Amino acid sequence: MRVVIQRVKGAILSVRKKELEIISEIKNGLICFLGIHKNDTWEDALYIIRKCLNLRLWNNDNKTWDKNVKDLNYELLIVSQFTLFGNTKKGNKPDFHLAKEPNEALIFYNKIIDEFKKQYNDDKIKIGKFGNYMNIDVTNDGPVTIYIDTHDIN
Amino acid sequence: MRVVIQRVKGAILSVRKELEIISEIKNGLICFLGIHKNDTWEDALYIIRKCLNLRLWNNDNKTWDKNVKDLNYELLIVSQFTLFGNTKKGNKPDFHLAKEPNEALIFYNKIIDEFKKQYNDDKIKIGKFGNYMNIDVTNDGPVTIYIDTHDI
Repeated sequence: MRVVIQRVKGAILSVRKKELEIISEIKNGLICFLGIHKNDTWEDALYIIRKCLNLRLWNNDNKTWDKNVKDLNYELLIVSQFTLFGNTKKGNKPDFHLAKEPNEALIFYNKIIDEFKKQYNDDKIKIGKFGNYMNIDVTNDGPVTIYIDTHDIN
Repeated sequence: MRVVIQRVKGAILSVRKELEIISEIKNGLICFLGIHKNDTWEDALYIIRKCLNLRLWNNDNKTWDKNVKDLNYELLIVSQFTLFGNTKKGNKPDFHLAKEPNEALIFYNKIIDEFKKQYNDDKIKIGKFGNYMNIDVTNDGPVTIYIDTHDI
C-alpha cells in the first residue's frame, strides 16, 4: 500500500448529481490518498492506519512535529487512489496493473475504514465515494506532504 | 527526486502578509517536489520530462491521453522536503535525507528555468520557497501520481 498524506485546515468532497454534490467535510486534519496494491496484506493496512493516526505533523508551543492527528482531536479524510500504482517508467500513458482490482479494493478499503474508526472514532474519519469521480477542495497547510509505501517495510 | 503530481481544476497559493495570495493556476498540475541530498541534474530532467508529458487527461472517448502541454494548461511547482520525511523511525519524522535548504533552493530554481525552457514560461507558477504557504487545491478526480527517480 501507498499513502500520500497532506495536512489540511479543511477539505470539501463533492461527487456528481448544482452539478456537484458535497458529501464530506473535514476541518483541520489529514487527507490520505490511499493506494491498494494487488498483493497487499492486512499487516500493510495496519501500517498506514498506524502512521496516519500517529504521525506528529503539527507544531505545539516551542516544539515542532510534536502532535499527531489524535492528540489534537483532528479529523481524517480517507480517499481511495489506485493511481498511486500508476506505472510511468515505460512511456507516458500510465499503467495500472499492479493496483488491486476494484471489487477486491472496495472490500479491502472498507475493512481499513472500519479499522480507522476502531483505532480512533467514527465521527473523526471521513470517506468519499469509492471509484466514483470526485471534486475535493483541499486547503493545504504549509503545505506538508508525507509519502509512505508499506512495501518498503517487511 | 520525489514528486507528487496532483490533477487540479485550480490552485490558489497564499502566504502570511491574514493571508495574501501570490500565485495561482487554473487547470493543470500541482507538483510537490522533494529534492534528495544526492540528486543530480539527470534526476531533475526525469521529473521535468514526466511532469510535462504524462498524459493525465481524457480526450473524449479516450482516457489518459493528454498532458499539460497539449491542453495548454499550467503547472505549480512547490518544494517539499517533507517527502523524505523518514517515518520508519518512530512517530516523529526527521528529514535528513532531503538536500540542505541552500543547495536545494538553487537546485529548485534551476528546475523552474528548465520547466520554463521546456514548456513556455507563462505556465510555470511557483511559491515562496522558504516559506509557510496555505494552498487551496481543487483536486480533479482526484488523480495522484508518485515518481521517485531512485527507483530507476
